[PDB]
Parts: sequence; C-alpha cells; structure tokens
Amino acid sequence: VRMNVLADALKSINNAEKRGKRQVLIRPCSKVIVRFLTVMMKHGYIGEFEIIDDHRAGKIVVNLTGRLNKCGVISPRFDVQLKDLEKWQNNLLPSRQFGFIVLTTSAGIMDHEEARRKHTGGKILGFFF
Amino acid sequence: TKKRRNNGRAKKGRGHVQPIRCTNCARCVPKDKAIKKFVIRNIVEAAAVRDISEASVFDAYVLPKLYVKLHYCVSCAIHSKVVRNRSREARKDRTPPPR
Amino acid sequence: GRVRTKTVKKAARVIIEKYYTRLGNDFHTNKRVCEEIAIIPSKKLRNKIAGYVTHLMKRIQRGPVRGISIKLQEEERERRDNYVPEVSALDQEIIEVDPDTKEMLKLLDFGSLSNLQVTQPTVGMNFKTPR
Amino acid sequence: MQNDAGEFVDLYVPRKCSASNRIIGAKDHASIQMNVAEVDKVTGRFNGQFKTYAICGAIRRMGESDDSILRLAKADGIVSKNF
Amino acid sequence: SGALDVLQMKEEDVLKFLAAGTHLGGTNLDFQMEQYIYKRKSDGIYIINLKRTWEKLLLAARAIVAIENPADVSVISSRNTGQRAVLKFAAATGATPIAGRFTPGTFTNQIQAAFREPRLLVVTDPRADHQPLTEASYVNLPTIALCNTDSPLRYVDIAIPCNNKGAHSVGLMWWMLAREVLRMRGTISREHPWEVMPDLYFYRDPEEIEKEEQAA
Amino acid sequence: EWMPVTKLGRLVKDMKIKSLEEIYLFSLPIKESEIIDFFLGASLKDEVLKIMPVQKQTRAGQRTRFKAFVAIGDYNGHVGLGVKCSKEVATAIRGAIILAKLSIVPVRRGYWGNKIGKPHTVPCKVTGRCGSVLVRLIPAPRGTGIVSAPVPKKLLMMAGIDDCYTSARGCTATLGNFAKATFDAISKTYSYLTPDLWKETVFTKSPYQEFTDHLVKTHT
Amino acid sequence: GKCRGLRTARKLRSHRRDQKWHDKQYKKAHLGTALKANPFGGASHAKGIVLEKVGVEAKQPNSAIRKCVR
RNA sequence: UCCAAACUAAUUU
RNA sequence: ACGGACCAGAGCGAAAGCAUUUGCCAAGAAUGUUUUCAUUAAUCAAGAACGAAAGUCGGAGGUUCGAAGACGAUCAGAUACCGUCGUAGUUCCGACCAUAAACGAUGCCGACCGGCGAUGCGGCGGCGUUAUUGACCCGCCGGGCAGCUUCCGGGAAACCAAAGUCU
RNA sequence: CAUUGGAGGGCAAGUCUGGUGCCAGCAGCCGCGGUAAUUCCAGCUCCAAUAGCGUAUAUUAAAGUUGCUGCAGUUAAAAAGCU
Ligand SMILES: [Mg+2]
Ligand SMILES: [Mg+2]
Ligand SMILES: [Mg+2]
Ligand SMILES: [Mg+2]
Ligand SMILES: [Mg+2]
Ligand SMILES: [Mg+2]
Ligand SMILES: [Mg+2]
Ligand SMILES: [Mg+2]
Ligand SMILES: [Mg+2]
Ligand SMILES: [Mg+2]
Ligand SMILES: [Mg+2]
Ligand SMILES: [Mg+2]
Ligand SMILES: [Mg+2]
Ligand SMILES: [Mg+2]
Ligand SMILES: [Mg+2]
Ligand SMILES: [Zn+2]
Repeated sequence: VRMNVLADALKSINNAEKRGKRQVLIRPCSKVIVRFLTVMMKHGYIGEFEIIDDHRAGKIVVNLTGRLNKCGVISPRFDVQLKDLEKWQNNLLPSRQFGFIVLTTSAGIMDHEEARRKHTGGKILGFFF
Repeated sequence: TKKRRNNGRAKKGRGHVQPIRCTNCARCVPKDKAIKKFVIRNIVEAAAVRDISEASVFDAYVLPKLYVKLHYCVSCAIHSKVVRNRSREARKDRTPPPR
Repeated sequence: GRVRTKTVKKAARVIIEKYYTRLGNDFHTNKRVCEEIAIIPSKKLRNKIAGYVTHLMKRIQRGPVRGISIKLQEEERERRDNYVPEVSALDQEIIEVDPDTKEMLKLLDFGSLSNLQVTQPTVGMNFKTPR
Repeated sequence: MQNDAGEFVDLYVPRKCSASNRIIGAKDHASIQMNVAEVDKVTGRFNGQFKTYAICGAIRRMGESDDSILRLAKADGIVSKNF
Repeated sequence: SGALDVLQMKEEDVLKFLAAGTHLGGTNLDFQMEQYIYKRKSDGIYIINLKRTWEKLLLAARAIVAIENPADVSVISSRNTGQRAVLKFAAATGATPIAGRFTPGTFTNQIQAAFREPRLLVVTDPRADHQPLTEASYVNLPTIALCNTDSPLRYVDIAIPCNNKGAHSVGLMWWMLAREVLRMRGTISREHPWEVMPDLYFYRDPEEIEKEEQAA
Repeated sequence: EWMPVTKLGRLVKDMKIKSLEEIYLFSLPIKESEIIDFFLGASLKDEVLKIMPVQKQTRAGQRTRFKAFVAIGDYNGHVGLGVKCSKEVATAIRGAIILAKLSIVPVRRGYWGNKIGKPHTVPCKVTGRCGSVLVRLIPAPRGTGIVSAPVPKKLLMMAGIDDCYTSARGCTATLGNFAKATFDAISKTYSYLTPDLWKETVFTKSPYQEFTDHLVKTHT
Repeated sequence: GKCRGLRTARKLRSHRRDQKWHDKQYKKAHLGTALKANPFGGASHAKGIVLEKVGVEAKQPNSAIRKCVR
C-alpha cells in the first residue's frame, strides 16, 4: 500500500514535468508536502499552487513553470549532522552551483543552504534541482 | 527467443484448455492451438452434378452438403499445406485469406 | 524475347518530344527521320529505335503517354485546367442543413441568416458497419 | 553564465521553447521558429511587425505543437478571445 | 482574428462553407482535434465549428505573409483531389507547388536535382502527405495542414480543421486561404469580391470532364 | 573552387554569417564540410581513434571493409566525431573527417566553485549513453586534469574541458560505443537547463530571414 | 527489490554475510579446504627431493615435450 | 510421408 | 468410459484446474450505497491448507486406449518409427506422494505516465426499432481478460504502455 | 666499466642478421615454432625503471565481479506451484 505520501507527490510532479504539462494533481495533501512545495516555490521552480479542501486529506493543483529537472525523495529520512552534509551534496546535487537538499530541522523544513546559516542538522526529506 | 506474442495459441485468461485429437494423425493438441478448418464441401463433386440431377426422380432437388469441422496439429497442417510459413512482419496478420 | 532495353526506350522518348512534328505511322519513313536527327552508331540499333517510335505514335495518337510531353496534348488539357463555368457550384441559395447545423450557426451568431432549409435528422442511429 | 566579475563567459545563450520552457539544443532539427504576422487594427494589412514563437521538436513530435502555438497566440490576442 | 470586425467571417462566406460541406467531419475523432469540433450528429458525423476553422485559417494566412520571398512557401498535395487547387494556389500567391508524388530526399538529399529548401509547408492531408511532413522534421521547417477529425497532428504546426475529403471542400479551403493571403498583403482589396469564382480550384473527375464536352 | 549547394552555404561564403554561434542558435542542419573549414579552419586538429576491420561473409570468402573513428575539434569548445566504413584505409580516414565536421557541437564549460577566471570544467553532472556504455562527467576542481580512460580523454581534451571526473559503465572494450557515449555526454551540456538560463529568450530573426534580399539575387 | 527501512541493518548484514559465500575468491580463502589441499600449505615456496625426471606432453595445438620433475 | 549411415592424426592463407 | 459441433485470443477459480439436464448445499468477485466499525494495513523466516500427470496402497469396476510383453513388417542391424494383439494403468470410492516448459520462462501491495477500437460483468443516461421488464441501438462510469497503435520512456537487442518513471 | 628486465599484441621498444625446423623452447593471457620465426637460441641495435630490478605467495584498489552509497533475476546465472 501507500507507505509514503511525499514520495507519491514528488514522483507525480516529476512525471508531469517531463511530459511538459502545466498543471498536476497531488493527492493526499499533508502539511509536509505543502512545506516542501514552498521551499521549491521560494527558489522559484514551481508556480503558485492551489490547495483544495474536501474535509479529508485534500488535493493540491500545482502550476509548473517548466524549470524542474528532478524532484526526488530520500527514503528513509536519514538523520544528517552538519559534519556529513557536504557528502550528501556531491551525491545528490548535479553541481555546487545550484540544487538543494531539503532537510527537516527543528526550526522547520529547510533547504541545505539555510541550515548551514542556522547551524543545525536534521532529517533529510528529499531534494530538487 | 520468443517467436509470437501469444504462444502460438489463444489461451489468455485461463490455465488449461481441454485437448482434442488431430483428425489426420490423432495427436493430442489443445483446442485453441489447433488449426481449425470447417469445410462445407458438396457431396456431389460438380463435375458429377449434371449426371445426378438428370437421373433424379425429382426436378427441383437441391443436393445436400457435408459439414466436417477438421482439426490439425501444427505438423500435419504444414505438411498438408493448409498453412505456410510467413515473413517476420507478415506473421502479425490475422485476417483470413480471401475467397 | 523482343523486349527493348533502356537505351532504346530512353532514346525513343527524347526523339518524340523534340521532333513530334516530323513523325508518322510509317516505319520506313521514321527510319529515315531517325538517322537524320541523331548520331546512331549502328543500323540494327536504328531499326529498333525507329521501330519503337512508330509503336509509340499510336499510343500518343489515342491518349497521353506517361513520361512524354506532347505540346498538342499538354497545352490543350489546359482547357481542362483553366475552366470556370458561368455559375459557381456554391451559389445554391437554398442549402439543406440539419438542426444541429442550424443550432451551431446560432452560437456562430448567424441565426438571422437566410433560409438554409433544415432537413429532418435520421432517427435510426444505424451508422456503423457490422463487425 | 557569468563569472563573479560579471563577464558573460559563454559561447551563446540557447533558445528556449516557448511552450515547454526547455532548451532548444544544437542539433534539435525538428525545432521550429515561426512568425505570425501582425496586422493593423483598421484595414488588416501587414504592417511589417510579427510575433516569434519557437517550438522544440519533442513537443512537436508529441503532436501538441498545434495547441501550443494556438495558446501562445491567444495571449497576444492574435487569435480571437471568443475562440 | 484578433476581434477585429474587418477580419470577421462576413456571412457571404458561410454559404460557401455550407455549400461545399466543410463543416462535416468523419465518424471517428482524433483526441487532439477534439477542441475544434462542435458536436456529433446522429449518423456519427462530427460537426466542425466554423468559428474555430476561421481563426486558424486566418492564423495560417498570417504565417504565409510573414514569409518574405513568396516562393519560400512550398505547397504539396499528393492526393488528386487537391492537386489542381495547389497549382492554382501558387499561381496567385507565388508559392512553390509540388503536385503528385513527393519524391523522398527532396528536402534532405542536397546533391540531387530537385532539392529545394523552403521556409513553410502547406499540405492537404496529414495522413496522405505524411512523407514531406516527416522530412520537414529534419530541416527546421514548420508546416501548416488542412486537417479532418481523424487526422494525426504529429508534425502539424498550424492545423486548419476542415473537410479535406470532398472535392468541393478541399478546393474551397485552398481558395479561402489564397484570398486571405492577398488581402493581408494588400494586393487585392476586401471591399469587393474577388474575381476567381472558387470552383476554379475544384478537382473535376475525368469522366465528369468528357460528359460535359458535348453539353458545353 | 568550392561552390556551395545549400542556402546556408551561400550566406557563409558571402561573409554574411560571422560565427557558428549564429548557426547553433537556430539549430540549422550543416550539410557541407567547408562551412566548418571556413570558420574553424587552421584551428582544428584531427585524430584517428581506431581503425577497426569489419567483415561480411560472402559465398567467395570474406568481404573485409575498414571502419574509421575520427575525432576532430578545436581546443576551445567544439567537438565532432565521425564514423565511416570503406574498403580502403585512406578512403575511410578521409571520409570520416567530413562526417566528424558535420557533427561539430558546442561544449558549454562551467565552474567547479568560486567562478574566477575562465570556465574550465563541465557545468554539472552529465551522462552520455550509447550501447551498453554510459559515461558520466563529474565537475572537477581546477588543477585536477581529466581523470578518465584514454579514449574519452582524447575527446575531452579536444573540447577544452580541462577538468573532469569520469565514471564509466558497461563494455568499454568496444571503442565505438565508448567514444559516442562520451560524445553524447558533452553534446548535452547546452541541452541542460541551469538557473543561469531562466531569463527569457530574446528572439533574433533567422539568417534565412534577415538575408532574404542578399540571398535571392545570388542563390536563385 | 531490497529492503531500505531504517531498522533493516540485521537483515542487510546477515544476507550479505550469507551471500559472500557464493563467489570463488571468498570461498577458497575462508573454507580452509583449499588451504588443506595445496601442498605448500599456505606458503610461497617449499624444498623437496627430486624422485624422477618426467616428460609431460603439451596440450594441443602445442606439440612439445615439457621437461618436469616428480 | 518407401528406404538415405559415416567422413585427415599427417597441421602453415 | 466420454460429454462433440455450439466453444471465442470469451468466463470463473489462489493455483492446479473447470462444459449434458435438473435439484440441494455452502462460498465468492465486481457493481450499487449520503449504512456500519474507525487504522483494524502491506509484505512475510518458522509453521499451515491446496497442488495436473505419472507413481504407491486398499476396495469396486474394467468399454476404449495402452508402458511392459508377444508377434508382422521395414532395415546392414531395428530389442525403434508403422501394423496386429495385449498386462499394469486409464474409471470411481478411501488413503498417500508434492513434483512439471506447475510459463506470461515476468513476486506481491501502491502511485503516476499516450491514444484508439472492441470485449465481459454491474451501474447510469439516451432517439428509435421488437416482444408481452427483456432483445437490439448510441454513449458514460468502475473493475476484468485481451488487442492495435505510438520516437512516453526504456533495453545487448528481440521487444515492453510495462520490462517506463535507473548514474 | 651499472645493473635488472624486455622488444607480435595488451604495453614503452626491430618485419636486422645467424642458427633450430611443432624439435629444443618461449609464453601470466591471446599465442609462437612443422626450412625466408617481427615471439625460440644467439649477435647487433632499441626500450623501460635505475643502485636497484625481476620472481613466488597472502592481500587492497581495479570490482557497480558482493552492490549501504551501487548490482542483477522475460530470453544471458536467476521469481519459491499457489495461497
Ligand atoms: Mg499448466
Ligand atoms: Mg454438447
Ligand atoms: Mg516457508
Ligand atoms: Mg495425481
Ligand atoms: Mg488399486
Ligand atoms: Mg507399434
Ligand atoms: Mg494412477
Ligand atoms: Mg521446481
Ligand atoms: Mg528486468
Ligand atoms: Mg609485450
Ligand atoms: Mg578487490
Ligand atoms: Mg569503485
Ligand atoms: Mg553482475
Ligand atoms: Mg535461464
Ligand atoms: Mg510462477
Ligand atoms: Zn497431426
């Protein structure tokens, strides 16, 4: 069955990206996905996304700009210290110039450049570039 | 390697079809694999129809037919030249030969 | 085994396109023409080229030949090409349409257009071939 | 694209498909760049101006370049809004 | 095209489209041609929306006027119902006609005799003229196509939803297209009708020719 | 004595196109060798990668022809690769330079980090794929050099890629699919969309369009 | 495929330790049967006594007599 | 739908 | 003993497998649902039920066919192919046995990703035909067995809408 | 008084000369030798690393050929008969 909601969300965004579609349904909306998409949206890879409330786990319609190469998840959510973070950088990211590893730290769901500034580790959710 | 997409037979949603016997040599063939040939050959051989009809005690007597459903194994149907071998792209063709 | 090769069939077609005005239905006449307008190296070839021109002259006389442009035939199928009748085929002034054809014209905003007499649609729905 | 001094260190900036926002590559020989003529608002004659759209070949092999140019021309209002 | 009342349909032209039968489509429907269709009838025939096919046909005309050298537009019909309309199209607009069999390598084989490099292709039928559409995807060459309900729109870049099956409806759509090229260039004017009488472009059958030679 | 036979070949010879960048912007199909000789001539260096013999069995013995792998490209971001089979060695080496010239692609160079000076390595992790072979190109730091097998090293040096880490996979003992998978990798350094290229593309008009007047009195 | 979960280290470590035995270089360096079978006994060299000069014929296509000692 | 088996150790392209 | 033709790239079953009529017994999928419970789930070492054919052990029965066996041919030979007989077996009832090219040579649960025409079951809607709620017709929805088509992508390729979403 | 290994290919370096004639021998691997040996035995040359250099054996990288990162399992080795 469905064990991981974030994985089915990012696989469906990734499949619609290479099909060249403009919009995509994301079924069940959790709050972890919403906090994941905003980090993708502040760095500007996706457009505005509409969240639909249906008195259960809702749906999200996402506008795609056409900028995304690959949004992936990492399973399990390995705990990552700041010592080991740069070894995840050259295994997930295509370059040191762009791309982000998304962490969930105690100060919230962060990309990896923000976690160095805040000096905290966390569990890894996924990545996008 | 695999030669045909079905495996030379028409078994899709079931496990085991009952077998029949080849009418030429009595080999056990599954029912969907066998080359079926329904023949409605006349019993008269139309070289002879103008002799049977002139010798009849009737005037309008339609001569009967002969309804035989033949079965064949793959060995006998090739040897009897019921079927032939086809090219690789021409195997993917299920329309029967015209009349 | 009288099949004529490509060097006879290609040479005979270029003769007729260049010299259609001289050729006729006599072999022996066109035999003398074909040596006059051409450098043919041998006499036995000359009879074959002239023998295939005269064969083609009957086919040209009845109709057109695939690959041969006859200026009598090419310029006078142009009347077939440049033809306009006195009335168009489109100006009919009463055009049999369907109620669905008419109802689209309302969404096209031409319901105030002239007649276009509607016909009753068929009630069968029998439009597919039996499988 | 550029080093931190500000010098544009590139050979060229490639075009992006105006329907899928992906790079039209160097040997993407199915990728078109068409022009839609502009008419003046009075007589409907060609004024000399035009809109340029580029459709990459993968969108074109998809068979969706028809609706793509049709949507890119409804944003300029070249195609009527009441389509 | 553009909500300009000078570029609208002018109902004179509607009686042409209904007399030829351009609104009629096939009994089956391509999924990418779905947006141009109004509604299916009772006999399975789909009805093409004439507002949709007017906008694309004017969109197609803007693509030809954007070509500077008029012979850079090449026009192809392999099917005979349309070979007459293509020749008379390029006679007016100055295009480059290819009637009949399209030999392959015409756009790719740069050493042979008939090797012309256009900038625009306009064809009659995507299924019948699939070979130059396929070769136009090698040489960065956008194509406009007359299309029916069942046409595969693969390398088609501007589709004109019409009836490209009837003889009266192929030639009319070539006639309406040629008229809107010369009006947007300003060669002919749009305050008065054009002197061509659109059945000049219609394909006439060979038995239809000889049967009226004694009538005319 | 070179007379061009293409519309693009006429505008090149008449000093109207100034670099290959005006061609590569519009993806124009190069079909003539001299167009590459016109711009990049006396800067290209060639190299034969391998002469492998191929054989066709016939009813009278074997019909051996010779297949030629030719690398080409100046050391500042252009690489071609040409394969041609002929009955003779010199006949194959000549003709495979032409096919290598008709496949000159641009190589986007990038920075490893701290973008100081000229771009020296691949911009990001790219991966070619040909046959069973996939060749990955990882951006190296500055004085690293090209840490690779000797066959793609001859391709990566002729692009002016100074720095790369290379991962390979599959049967690299065949040189043909291992040269092409390298060539497939560096030919998609421009195909990849970085954040540097999100700025909208201004459309310059096409060279078949901005010379319709010079072209029609000369090429026609 | 493979189990990926966060507590599957024992399943992964034991499956690995069992599947190490299925290749030749691990199997002969850890059974001790092959260590029991070579006459050096895990050494590089050995001193012996020549009993006999023996002629060994070469495998085809080679056709010589390889001079060996027993 | 009659029978129908075998093939230098003596090597060099 | 066996259930032809009807009988299909049709159905059902966890698989093996399953076809004369009628009755009885218990089961079950799919659909329908603005019912109920409220995470009860997914996959699974150990363990467990089922498992063609042949074979084994008891009873019953033995028509056909038929290992072994006996002959007639063919053959250089022919303890084989072909023919004529014919044991065990094939049939049923009660136990065993636990393997098959037990194959889609493709674990299961879940998500996303092109079209199109059909088919089977259930539901819903719709001109009209036909019979005294069915039969046809046109679609829609969902599960199912499949097909065609595609430069989705993949693959060593053959090929696969999964063997795709994998440097 | 500079050796140790080589010179068909992998792999840097000879179609040199003389002997031997599937012999003696070489050769990690593919191979060479049955009378013109680019491979043996020698001379000449040449190469490599050099006061060091071959050889045997354990072992690490190569090995994404043990795969956590990172392998496969339709037909190449392989998904248990089914639950
Ligand atoms: Mg079975
Ligand atoms: Mg029955
Ligand atoms: Mg068990
Ligand atoms: Mg049994
Ligand atoms: Mg018994
Ligand atoms: Mg017998
Ligand atoms: Mg038994
Ligand atoms: Mg088994
Ligand atoms: Mg697989
Ligand atoms: Mg060596
Ligand atoms: Mg190791
Ligand atoms: Mg490694
Ligand atoms: Mg392996
Ligand atoms: Mg196997
Ligand atoms: Mg199985
Ligand atoms: Zn048989």
